[PDB]
Amino acid sequence: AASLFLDSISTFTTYELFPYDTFIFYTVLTSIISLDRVSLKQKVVDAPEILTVIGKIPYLSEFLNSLYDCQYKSFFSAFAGLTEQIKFDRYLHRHFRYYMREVRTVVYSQFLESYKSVTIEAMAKAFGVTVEFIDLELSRFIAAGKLHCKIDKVVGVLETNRPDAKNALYQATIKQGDFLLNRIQKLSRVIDL
Amino acid sequence: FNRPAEDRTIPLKVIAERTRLSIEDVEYLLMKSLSVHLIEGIIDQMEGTVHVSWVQPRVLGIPQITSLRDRLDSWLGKVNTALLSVEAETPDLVAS
Amino acid sequence: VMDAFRLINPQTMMLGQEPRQTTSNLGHLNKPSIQALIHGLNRHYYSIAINYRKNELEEKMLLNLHKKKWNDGLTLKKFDVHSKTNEQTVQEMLGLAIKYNKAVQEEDELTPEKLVIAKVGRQDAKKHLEEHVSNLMSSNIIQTLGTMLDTVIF
Amino acid sequence: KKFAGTLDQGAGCLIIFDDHKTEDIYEATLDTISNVAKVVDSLFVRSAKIMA
Amino acid sequence: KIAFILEQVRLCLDRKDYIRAQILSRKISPRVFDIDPPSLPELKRIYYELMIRYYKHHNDYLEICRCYKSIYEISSVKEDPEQWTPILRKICWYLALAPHDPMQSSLLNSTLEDKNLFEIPKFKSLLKQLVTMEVILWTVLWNEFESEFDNEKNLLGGPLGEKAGEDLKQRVIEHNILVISKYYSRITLKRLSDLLCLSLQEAEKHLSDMVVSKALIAKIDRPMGIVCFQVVKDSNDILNSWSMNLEKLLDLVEKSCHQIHKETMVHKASLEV
Amino acid sequence: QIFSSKSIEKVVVHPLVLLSIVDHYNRVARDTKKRVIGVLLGSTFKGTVDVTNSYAVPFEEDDKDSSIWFLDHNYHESMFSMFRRINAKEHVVGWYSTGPKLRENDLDVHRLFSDYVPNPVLVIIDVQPEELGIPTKAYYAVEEVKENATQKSQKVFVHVPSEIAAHEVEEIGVEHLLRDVKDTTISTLATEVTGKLGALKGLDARLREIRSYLELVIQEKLPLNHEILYHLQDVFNLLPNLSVLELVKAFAVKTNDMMLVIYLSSLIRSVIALHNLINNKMLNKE
Repeated sequence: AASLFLDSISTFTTYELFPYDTFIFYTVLTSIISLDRVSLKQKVVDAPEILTVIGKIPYLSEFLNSLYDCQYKSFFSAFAGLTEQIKFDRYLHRHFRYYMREVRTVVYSQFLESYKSVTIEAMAKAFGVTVEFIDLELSRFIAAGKLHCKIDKVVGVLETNRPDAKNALYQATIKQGDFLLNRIQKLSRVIDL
Repeated sequence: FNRPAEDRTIPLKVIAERTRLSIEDVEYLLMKSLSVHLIEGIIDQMEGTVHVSWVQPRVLGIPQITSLRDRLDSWLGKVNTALLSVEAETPDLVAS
Repeated sequence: VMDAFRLINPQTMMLGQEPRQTTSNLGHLNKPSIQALIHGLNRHYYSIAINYRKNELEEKMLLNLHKKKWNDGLTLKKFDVHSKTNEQTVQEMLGLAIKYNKAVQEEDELTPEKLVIAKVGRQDAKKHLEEHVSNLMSSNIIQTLGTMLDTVIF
Repeated sequence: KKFAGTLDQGAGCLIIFDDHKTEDIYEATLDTISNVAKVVDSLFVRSAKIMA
Repeated sequence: KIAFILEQVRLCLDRKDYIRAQILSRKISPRVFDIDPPSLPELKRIYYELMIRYYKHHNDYLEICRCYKSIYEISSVKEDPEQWTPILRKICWYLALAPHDPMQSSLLNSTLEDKNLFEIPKFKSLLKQLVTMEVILWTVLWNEFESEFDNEKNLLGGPLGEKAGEDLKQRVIEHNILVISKYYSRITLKRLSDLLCLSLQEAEKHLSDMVVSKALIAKIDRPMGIVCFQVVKDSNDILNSWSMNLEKLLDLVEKSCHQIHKETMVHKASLEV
Repeated sequence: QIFSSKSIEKVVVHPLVLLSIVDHYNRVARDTKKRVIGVLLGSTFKGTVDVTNSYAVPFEEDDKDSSIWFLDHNYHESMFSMFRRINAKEHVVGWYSTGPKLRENDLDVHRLFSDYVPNPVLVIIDVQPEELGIPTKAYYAVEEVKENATQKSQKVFVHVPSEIAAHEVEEIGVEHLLRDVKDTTISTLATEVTGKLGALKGLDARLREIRSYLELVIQEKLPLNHEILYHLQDVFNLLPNLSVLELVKAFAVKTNDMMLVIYLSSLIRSVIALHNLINNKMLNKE
């Protein structure tokens, strides 16, 4: 999707996508997942392209820049708007539940990597309200095996760690090694009777 | 020399009591006998330990010969168990 | 390449007689060189069959010659260099793999074996893949043996 | 995401913590996945051939 | 030709036009003098005498040091002590006045080897004290050599410079610190401030520059006051040494390996009589 | 600055030399325990002694008086002239001994021979090798001045590395001789594992021999040269601590990385082998 981002920057308006501003906004929803913020500085060059096209959009300009300007609390306000729009839109509605849970975990860990450990009651009034809402949400993502930190409970603090890119890089290898050997062992039974 | 090569880390304190000599001066003596090419090693101040890569080879008698006897019997046994493991693993594997 | 020769008496040749009597077929075992047939073989001279007398002690010492130093197995490769060779060979396996995927896919029903022998993908993606996996396995696993038999015995 | 660095919430504790290790392993798994996918391609094609 | 361009660089230096002086001095390739036949050995002498003045402006203690060797290598100077006597003395400082450098390290080695420096034992101690990996306490060295330093104000070439005393104060720091890192891996900044006879901030500062200069790889933990001089070794970096140690152990025993039968061979023969 | 005589760094011993020496021993000493001696011919380059050719030089040594040893120089110099005529490139390089052990008169042989070469090399070749290794051991005489005053300067033979390499022609002849035995299809591992295992048989037996000699010193039969006992203590001193914890994680990391590379290799071989099996099924059905 992010590949054709530059492709859309240079393409044209067909009968399907007559609105350049609409094609422009589409190339932005997939970019905020696919690339990090050195590539989001590449996306700020895409945002000078947005002063060219998303300057006509008050919604998408505020939605993209709130992640870049670290305006964390207003980030969820338009994220509720986009995700609702993502449901009623065709072709994103097969995966609208997969989008935001990747955008939540990208908005969480961006703030958390910015400290060795910040208390858990600071994120209510600055990032999104509901302390126990943050509690049940961070508990289900560390248990999901991502979002590298470790939350405490009764002294009311969130601690981070830093793991190497070895254990997590080893994890995706053993999935694919099992998957390909599942493919070839099942194949060799099928052929030769 | 008394210590083995596996424990060439020694606290500066013990060096002091053996030398009855102050921390600053113990360190002075250490860096001097490391500088003269008498010794080679490292010294860690945080816990105050001396990692010498400094070991010599001479001056020993019949008792150290008997100690090396025990050590060589030990390593002969170690080699024996390694060889026996290899020989026990081979039959199921070279016959294929 | 060596041969022995002795001359055929010209008087016997002028008489039309066979220069020698053959109770054994050993002399005919080696087919003579057509050059020698051009250079007067069996008209002025003849060949002599050659064998080699070899002493057992000579064979023991000869076998000793090619025996590598028993320490050479101990000489382990530097870990950094060995790892870089592994890296490069892995990238080579990547390149050969993509080439071979194209080769298997582009292959049509009428695949010309003669044309493939004359020119194949990356010389021959399959052959290089096999040789590279063989060499990679060998190097890694010999390094394995070396490091750890040292671990045990040292 | 420039040069490493990450101060604590208010204790002054940078979280810059990383190492440089290009791994044969990740490219290796990519190779294996692509090669196995094409093995399955050949298997399905030649199975279609046997049933024919 | 060379004399004319030498007068030219002299006038430019008198004008303090240093850039033109360098642009011109680069023209004279030192190889022209080395051609076997004021005359050339005297034209030789002034040539470096001019550049010493030029480099003296730039605090290029390194290059200034090489100038005097070539003045030293003059046969006429080498023959009579009254010239090679003061000049070798001058060589002793500039080597010490030059910062720690690989070429600086090697030239010291050549300088110690000279037969001449034996006749200058006291300064030979310096070049040994700087060559030998001795941690030099500043006070013990300086107190003796404050007097010998002051005497150089009266010798040919002028004073060594007011900044030299404070600038020399670094090379012993540089000399000791290199010894420190090699004989200390994790030093308390206090103890470094102690061992560097300096404050924590200066002691740290002399370090901060050195990691900045790349002269040493180290990491300070101001919250802990810990200077670790060891590069973070990757497991392979740990291991590479390890098997290297064993490969020596293998070789070591493999040397002791043959050493043992040979004595059996030699000894058993002595028992055959 | 006294040692202007180029130290002999290494000696390369080629097959033809060994074959000639073995034939000499057989002809002269097939049925006697007499050793056969000869002269070594070749060129020395950059501290390396190229021992190209050798010739039989008949030898006797009294079985009663080892100090007495019948070797003469007439034929020696005659062959120097004659061979050098044949091949001017070669010159004498050493004298070889056919036996398992040195004898004291080897020193006087070396002394007499050094008149022909300022730096001669003594090579001992075991005509009937029992040990797994190179059958040649190189030596050169060094005037060692012991720190003890009461003994005059003693010439002691110092071991030098000896190596076996065969010229292209000699290599050709060797393989032509060794086809009925030799192995080139050995996958490198079989060779390397065999060599490591032989080395383990070497070092542990060497430790046991040192232990036997230490028990000997305890009983009080044999003492020891300070230098060699020094060397054994040195080996023990340089013993790394196999229980180093961070070093243990270093092992674990390298093991994981290498074995997962091997895992790559096994996966890829799976790919190719299954592909070829399917093609074999195709060829069999067609």
